[PDB]
Amino acid sequence: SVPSQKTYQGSYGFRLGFLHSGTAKSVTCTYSPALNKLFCQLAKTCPVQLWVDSTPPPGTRVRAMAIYKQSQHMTEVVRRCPHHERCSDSDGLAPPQHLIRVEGNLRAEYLDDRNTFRHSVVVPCEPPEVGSDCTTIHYNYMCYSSCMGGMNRRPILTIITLEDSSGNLLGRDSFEVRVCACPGRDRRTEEENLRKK
Ligand SMILES: O=C(O)c1cc(I)c(-n2cc(F)c(F)c2)c(I)c1O
Ligand SMILES: [Zn+2]
Repeated sequence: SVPSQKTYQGSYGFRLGFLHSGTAKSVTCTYSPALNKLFCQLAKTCPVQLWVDSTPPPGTRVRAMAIYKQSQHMTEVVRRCPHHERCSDSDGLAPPQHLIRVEGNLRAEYLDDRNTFRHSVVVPCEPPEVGSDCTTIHYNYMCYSSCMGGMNRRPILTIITLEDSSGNLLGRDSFEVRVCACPGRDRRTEEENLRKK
């Protein structure tokens, strides 16, 4: 089984947005539009904006899930490596095996799928604060892309789904993720490789 990654705005015009954080050596999270790829440091805040054209019903939720990007690995569950799943860095809510956490939301729920064994984290949709035009979720990625015995240098993508109260699909978007020590340099490197190619 493999979750769909097809971009789908749906009835509410759902799509993601990312800040413009630049590529300085010191940056902890930065998004490349040209690569549709987020680069971030281990366990650091990753702001992801949610945008809609119209308001979804009460009880709508937003779920995040990681899959391997390469087809020959896509059936493998993305999980934390043998070291990080045992490092007792729990926040009291996320299971220690889950790669993706939501930061600072006590309503986050973590799912181990009973049939696929895949991990996901889902939060209730809330309207923007007064004066804002979108809602931001803060994610953390809890292993490096390079972690031996886990991602092991394989690229992943995060799939963000808008769901109704039963879990039915209302919208979908996605982005590649690299968790690395120097997101600014790696974004510059990969963007240059893309330009030369
Ligand atoms: O303008 C509004 O009234 C409005 C209401 C909602 I509920 C959301 N919303 C929150 C999410 F997590 C999500 F996926 C969509 C947004 I973004 C809005 O702009
Ligand atoms: Zn790890």
